[PDB]
Amino acid sequence: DLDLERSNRQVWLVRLPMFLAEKWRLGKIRINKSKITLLLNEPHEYDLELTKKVVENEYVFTEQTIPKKTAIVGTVCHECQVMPYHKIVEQRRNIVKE
Amino acid sequence: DESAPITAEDSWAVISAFFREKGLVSQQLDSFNQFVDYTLQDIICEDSTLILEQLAQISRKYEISFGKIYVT
Amino acid sequence: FIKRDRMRRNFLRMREYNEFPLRAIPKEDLENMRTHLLKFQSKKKINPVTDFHLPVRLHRKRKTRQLKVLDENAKKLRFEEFYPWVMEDFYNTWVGSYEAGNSDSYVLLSVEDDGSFTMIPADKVYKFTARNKYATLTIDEAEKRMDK
Amino acid sequence: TTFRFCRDCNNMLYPREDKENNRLLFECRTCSYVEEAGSPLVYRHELITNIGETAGVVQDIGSDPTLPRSDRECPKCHSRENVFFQSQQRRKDTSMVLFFVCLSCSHIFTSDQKNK
Amino acid sequence: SLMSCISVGTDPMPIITFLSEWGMEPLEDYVPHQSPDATRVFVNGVWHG
Amino acid sequence: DNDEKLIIRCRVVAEEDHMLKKIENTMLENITLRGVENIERVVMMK
Amino acid sequence: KGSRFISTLQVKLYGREGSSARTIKATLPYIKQDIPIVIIFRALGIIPDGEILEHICYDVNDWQMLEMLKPCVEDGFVIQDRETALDFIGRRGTALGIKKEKRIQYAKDILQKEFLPHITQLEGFESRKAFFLGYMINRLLLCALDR
Ligand SMILES: [Zn+2]
Ligand SMILES: [Zn+2]
Repeated sequence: DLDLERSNRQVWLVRLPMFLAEKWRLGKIRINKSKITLLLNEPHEYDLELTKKVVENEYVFTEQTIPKKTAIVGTVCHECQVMPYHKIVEQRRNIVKE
Repeated sequence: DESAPITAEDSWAVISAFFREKGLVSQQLDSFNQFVDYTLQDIICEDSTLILEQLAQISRKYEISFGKIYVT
Repeated sequence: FIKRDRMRRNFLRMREYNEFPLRAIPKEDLENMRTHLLKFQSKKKINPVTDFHLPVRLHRKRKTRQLKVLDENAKKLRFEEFYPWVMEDFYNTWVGSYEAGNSDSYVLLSVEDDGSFTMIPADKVYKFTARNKYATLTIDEAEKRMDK
Repeated sequence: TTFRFCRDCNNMLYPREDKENNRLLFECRTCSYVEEAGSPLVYRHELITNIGETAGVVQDIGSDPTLPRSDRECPKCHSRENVFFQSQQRRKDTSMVLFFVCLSCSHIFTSDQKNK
Repeated sequence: SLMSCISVGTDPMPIITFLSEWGMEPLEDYVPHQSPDATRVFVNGVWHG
Repeated sequence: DNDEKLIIRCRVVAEEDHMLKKIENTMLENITLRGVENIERVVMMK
Repeated sequence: KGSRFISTLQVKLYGREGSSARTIKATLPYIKQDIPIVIIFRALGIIPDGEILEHICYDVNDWQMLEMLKPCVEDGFVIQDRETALDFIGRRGTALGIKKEKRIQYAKDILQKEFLPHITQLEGFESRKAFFLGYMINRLLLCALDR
């Protein structure tokens, strides 16, 4: 009984620098009108690049022969990677068995 | 002065400071040392786990693992 | 002309904008559902599933004492899931495949009615073939023809 | 030679003679898609091949330390700072004619005084 | 030769990791026609992007 | 020979192309224009 | 590190220069006969020929390479589907499977594991191996063009 809820929803995909993404495994976005950034809770601000302006054929879904519980989320609207006290993070990046 | 360019004869001083560090037959010693520190631990770790499957009529397992290796 | 060793004597005698907040959803929703990207190989740019028509479905298609060989939990689970899914109307058919390298870092930003967003971590990523377009399945017969 | 691909089949188009209109088309044997030809040309072998001589020119070529430098001025921007190298096609009969690459306009200009 | 030495080798993982963070595009996103001039990147004969 | 561009054109009396492109090879390789086979690079020497 | 692998891949360009229908077939581990490259790509899961050309040749402008591709494209036209390709590869070699249901999975398993033991043996990286293969094909042709 698969059902498309909307697909109308637009989502953006983020490639996030790895340590923060792993930690996630809240902020506030300021959009500058074609340059945009994130004001974090404390901390850094970040710029996010418009990575791919046109993203089509790419949609997001969820789950709940074996058919299973199925629903659609929405469309990938735009592709984005995050860009980045930034001195400390750069130094940690530089630092990067028995 | 300290920042001046260097003459050719100077270069020998470098080479001395090289062999003081390395020694003539060093690659043998360093390669072997790396093998002793890392390879033994990795070889043992890679395939250590072995399990025996025991059947009864209830089925059963036996298992032996290999840990940190010790050298004398 | 000769080699100078008197360097012991020499060295001794010398020395508008808009600010929209972000939030992590209550994990209960996350607990209910895993989220997976969708990608098509079509080259047909549009491909909205609305265009795909309907009805939509999306579904996946005596020994003595002896030895067992060992394996990992994550790999074993992924391997045990080899029935790939698929979708159709009652016909257009897409067949997906685990990207497997891109799990990596993918953070979802859902645009909601208000400019604020919710963000969910991406589970996996899949790549959907558009399959059986010209609809000739020539199979064993095709291989036999090849044997020409 | 510069053959196209089908739509949604993406496969290469094989030329089809139209006997009805006596004109050339392109068929995709996996589907019904056929479109018109843009040229009577179909196949070109080009036995003797002069292309690939200038191959490998890169935006960063001026940064290559292993390449020699020359003082000859460019015909366009008249910049005497340039890097030169021989024909990239590797074959027995390949001529030794140099290709000078300016470091200003990136232009490629040869050293050959016979044919230009 | 006197000053020649033989490499004892290291682990590729930290390097491979380090690349992506500096903007290496992962192989799977590569579209040859669309990004023609990009230099492709090998590590120990394995091509990561 | 007067033509600054040397041109040669040919035609013939069910998938015709492979047959033609086939004939192209016979033209290049399988036609000995003149001279004795197997011989190459005949050098005049005084 | 480990197992001291001898496994070797070869990519062979058939036919002598000047003779048309020079084609490209590739050997695999445990398979008796060489398998054409388009077939290998179909097994990897890339059906459409245009995509395969894109993987092999990275410059749309060069006609020459694309030209020498067409024989391989023709064989690919003969075998048009992924599953059909996997069945074909499995049938071509290692007859101990004896059962079609297991043999196709077995061919896929070989591609994931034994084919190109570097890169990865993990599942889902087929896309990753695909390009590296095309890269080889590129380099080989790029030799046959005397570049
Ligand atoms: Zn088509
Ligand atoms: Zn110039």
